[PDB]
Order: sequence, then structure tokens, then C-alpha cells
Amino acid sequence: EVQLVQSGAEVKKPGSSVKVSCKASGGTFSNYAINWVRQAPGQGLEWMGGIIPIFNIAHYAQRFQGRVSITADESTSTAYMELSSLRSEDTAVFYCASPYPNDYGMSWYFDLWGRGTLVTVSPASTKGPSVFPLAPSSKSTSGGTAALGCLVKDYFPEPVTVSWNSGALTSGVHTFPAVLQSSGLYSLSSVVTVPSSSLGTQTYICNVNHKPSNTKVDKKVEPK
Amino acid sequence: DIQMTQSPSTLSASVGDRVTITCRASQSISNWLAWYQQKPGRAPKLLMYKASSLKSGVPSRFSGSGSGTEFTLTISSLQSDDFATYYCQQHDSSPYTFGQGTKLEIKRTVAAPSVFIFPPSDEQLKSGTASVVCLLNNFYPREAKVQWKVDNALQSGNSQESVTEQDSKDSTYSLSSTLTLSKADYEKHKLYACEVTHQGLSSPVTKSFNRGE
Ligand SMILES: OC[C@H]1O[C@@](CO)(O[C@H]2O[C@H](CO)[C@@H](O)[C@H](O)[C@H]2O)[C@@H](O)[C@@H]1O
Ligand SMILES: OC[C@H]1O[C@@](CO)(O[C@H]2O[C@H](CO)[C@@H](O)[C@H](O)[C@H]2O)[C@@H](O)[C@@H]1O
Ligand SMILES: OC[C@H]1O[C@@](CO)(O[C@H]2O[C@H](CO)[C@@H](O)[C@H](O)[C@H]2O)[C@@H](O)[C@@H]1O
Ligand SMILES: OC[C@H]1O[C@@](CO)(O[C@H]2O[C@H](CO)[C@@H](O)[C@H](O)[C@H]2O)[C@@H](O)[C@@H]1O
Repeated sequence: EVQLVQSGAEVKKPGSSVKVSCKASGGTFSNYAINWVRQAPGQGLEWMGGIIPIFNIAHYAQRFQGRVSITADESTSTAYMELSSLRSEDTAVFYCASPYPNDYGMSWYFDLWGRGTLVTVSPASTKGPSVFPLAPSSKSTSGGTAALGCLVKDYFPEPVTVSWNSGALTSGVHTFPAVLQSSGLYSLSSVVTVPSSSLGTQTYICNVNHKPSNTKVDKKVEPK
Repeated sequence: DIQMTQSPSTLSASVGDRVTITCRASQSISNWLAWYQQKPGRAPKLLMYKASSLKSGVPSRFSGSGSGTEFTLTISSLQSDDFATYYCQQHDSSPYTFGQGTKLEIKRTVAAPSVFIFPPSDEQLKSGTASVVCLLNNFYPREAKVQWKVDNALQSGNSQESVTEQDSKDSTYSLSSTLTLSKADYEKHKLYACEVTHQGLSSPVTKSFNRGE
């Protein structure tokens, strides 16, 4: 029963603020050192700051001073990290972590880790994707193999699922990680390589599902 | 602050291999170094602290060494569960700093990417924007360079790429690059091409098409 429980993922408009919680109800709250470690997409781990509950002793990383406030509430055995004036660059997964709670020295390495809280900063609001075909052709037929796919563009937020022929085609399928575009909307492609000899006899359809906007789309992909 | 330097940035090995990762501190930190393992989409896991103290539950094959400014993490006989990214962190004083990590991947033979180029669909053009997509499929190693050219002129700033995680079956990688242009720019040029540079290619491979075929 000694775990760090974090609040759920969030979507924030630029300029807003977010407050992530981390509850540690096990053992004595004052023996934790609740630290917050950030990890932006594709980046390494970055220490933001931390606090020793009850004693309420805080330490902050220089880069976040002024923009972040880390606190702790003894009544609820919960610690918080509030990041304000959010920007696109702020998008990242925030982890709380702490040395295991001693029971009555305190070293600052992290025995315990929360599962992470994703904070996405975007000017956009919920929106279903548009699905365009990535059609096979001459420059899309390497030898006897052809590649085709679906461009799942401009949707928000994550995630979106993609299947081929309602799950009947999984071999040779590659669904890439979504990329947040300059517009604050996500985009991703799903491709599959098949025999070029099958393009005139086999039907290829990608099934896209975006629960956030209750959108479902089935796009048949055929050579141009 | 204390700057932590990890090397190599990427390590390629096979099950059964004995591997070593290093981490250097810009100044002495005694034995105050910890190591973490992290797999895609998951939170880091503590493996070692105080330089060589193995975290309860962590396999014996993991061992740490060092003090002062030089430290190492060793895996005596790599197992499939060990392929992930490792980070070192000094816990001597704040600000607490991390090394930039070492990705431990599965080694396989060099494989050139099969390249395919996709013109934007006529449907998307009606939206006022055009997306040209270039696919680099099943290659190794992961390092690759994609260069977009419009009417032989090099493109810059208008493309974004995404890469898959190493394939659990063939240990390869795949990458997609997408060039975004206004419908106006797209219908202003004829030749669209993506030039790919990779260790497995003796010279760059260029795939292209002429707008409207
Ligand atoms: O802990 C208070 C102390 O910390 C400083 C920075 O060294 O400010 C930090 O704490 C504030 C209160 O939580 C935040 O508003 C601020 O962003 C954060 O850097 C000092 O200014 C303050 O005395
Ligand atoms: O980090 C919270 C913790 O910091 C203290 C000072 O050590 O107070 C600072 O943070 C508060 C929360 O934002 C501010 O109200 C206060 O002005 C600032 O000095 C502790 O009192 C508090 O527990
Ligand atoms: O972990 C080393 C580092 O931790 C500090 C506190 O941040 O001291 C703690 O760890 C020592 C080593 O295990 C103990 O002697 C001490 O009692 C404990 O508070 C730092 O002083 C030290 O650099
Ligand atoms: O906070 C800056 C400080 O953090 C380190 C790691 O300890 O680098 C991290 O932060 C950078 C800025 O967001 C990322 O580029 C990097 O991947 C991440 O590890 C230090 O190198 C740096 O001084």
C-alpha cells in the first residue's frame, strides 16, 4: 500500500496553468521527498523540483523558478506541482518520484515513481480526423511489393486507433507515432506493404477510431 | 550545477552479451549515483543507487561501479527484458541532474530501407492543404536522413518525421516523413522527391513523382 498516485492526463491551452497531484498515503508522509521529473516527447528526464511534506522544505530547478510551485497537503497526504503560463514547449509527461519512506538517512534518488501524468499544451479543442489515402503506384511498388496507407490528419486529442480490413490485415502494418503539428492538432500515418499483384483483386480499407470525438472512418485505399 | 555525461548514446547488443554503460560527473559526487531503466511509454525504474547498491528485486546480472566522477553500469548476460533506455542521476546535491541516457537496442545486420513516396490525394487538396509522404520501411540501423526536393530545390522547415520502435520480429525500424505545403505551392511545381541517405545505401536513393503524373 505504499505507492505514488498521480492525477489523470490533461489538455491545456497556451497561457493556462496546470496542477498535478501525487498522493502518497502509505507510511509517514513526512518521510517522503516528493520530487517532480519531467520528460518531454523524445527528451531525457528533467528534475523540476521537490518537497519534503509537513516540514514543507522545497527545492526548485532554476529553469522553472517563477513558473512552478510545488506544495504538500498533510490532511490528504497529497503533494502538488503547479506549472503556470503554459507554452507548447511545456508539453510532456510529469512524474512524481521519491525515496522510499523511511520509518522512525534521506537520500534523493527515486525508489518510487508515479505512473506519470501527460500534459498536452495545444490551442486546439476536440476534433475528429480527416482520413486521406496514401495510394500505391509506380513509385510505390518496390519490385513485387507495394506500399499503401492512410494519413489520419488533424485530430485532437490522442489517441486514435487504426486497423486494416477490420483487423483481418495485421502483417506488414506499421502505424507510426502521432506528431503534434504546428497547428496543435495531431497527425499520423498507418502503412502496410502487400504484394503488388493483389492491388487489382484485394480491397484495402483502414478503420480509424477517435473516441474523444466519437468519430469512426473507413477509407478504402486504391491505386490512383 | 553538476553535469552528467553518459556514453554511448546508443548501444547495440545481443541476448547473452556482457555490456557496460558509462556516466561521468563534471565534479566529484562521491558514490552518490543512481541508475534507472525506462521502457517506452513507461515510468523509470530504479536499478542501482549509491553507485553500486542493487535495488531489491533487480536481477543479479546488474551491477554498478564507481566513485568520484567515473561510474559504470554493467549487465553480465543481457536478456530480452534488458533492451530499453538507461539513465544515470547524481543524488549528491540539487539541482538533481540526469545523464542524457543510453538506449540499449538489439543488434542485427545492416538493412537498407525500402523507400516509397505518396503524392497528396485529390481529396485533401480540396481542403487547401497538401501532404506529401515518404516512407522508409524496415531498415537498420535507425539513423537515417530524408531530404525533400521540389523541382530539384531542397526543402527545409516544412517536414516532420516519425519513427517506429524496433520491430519485435525483424529488429528493424520504419520511418515516415511528411512534407506539408499549401495547395497553391503544391500546384506550382512538378517534381516532388524525397532523397534518403542511410548506411545500407552506397549512394542516396531518390523516389519521386511529377504532380498529376
Ligand atoms: O519556497 C519559496 C521560495 O522559493 C522561490 C524560489 O527559490 O520561489 C518558488 O516558490 C514559490 C512558492 O511556491 C513559486 O511561486 C515560485 O514559482 C517558485 O520558484 C522563492 O522566490 C520563494 O521565497
Ligand atoms: O512549497 C510549499 C512550501 O513553501 C513554503 C516556504 O518554504 O511557502 C512558499 O510556498 C507557498 C505555496 O505557493 C506560498 O504561499 C508562500 O508564500 C511561499 O513562501 C511553505 O510554507 C510551504 O509549505
Ligand atoms: O545520498 C547522498 C546525499 O544525500 C544527503 C541528503 O540529500 O544525505 C543523506 O544520505 C547520506 C548517504 O546515504 C546519509 O549520510 C544522510 O544521513 C542522509 O540524509 C546528502 O547530504 C548527500 O550528499
Ligand atoms: O533542467 C535543465 C537540466 O536538465 C538536464 C538533465 O538533468 O537536461 C534535461 O532537460 C533538458 C531541457 O528540457 C532536455 O533537453 C534534456 O533531455 C533533459 O534530460 C540537464 O542537462 C540540464 O542542465
